[PDB]
Amino acid sequence: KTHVQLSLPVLQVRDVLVRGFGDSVEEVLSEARQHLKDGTCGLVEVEKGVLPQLEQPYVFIKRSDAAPHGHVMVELVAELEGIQYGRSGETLGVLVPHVGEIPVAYRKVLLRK
Repeated sequence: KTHVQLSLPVLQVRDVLVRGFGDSVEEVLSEARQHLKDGTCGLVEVEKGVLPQLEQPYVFIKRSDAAPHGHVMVELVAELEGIQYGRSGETLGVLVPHVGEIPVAYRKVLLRK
């Protein structure tokens, strides 16, 4: 399927144990996609002071369209030293590995895979 319905656990930035997916744009996009498939991916909502507490390169989920079955259609865009790899809509949050942190909420997304 070109799209997959996922429910992403929303984590508080201070709870996150593994603060990124790796060391290159290509690795973080690769790892983010694997974790999204394996149900081991969390979402951090971006506000003032969040991104400096996480590790670059960043992986964002961004709105790709204006929402089947409650699921917002999203795609992945990476960022490293202020350059983004991908073009998409508004940021829903930054992806991180999920290793058992308790979420505050769930974000229903339809991921372009």
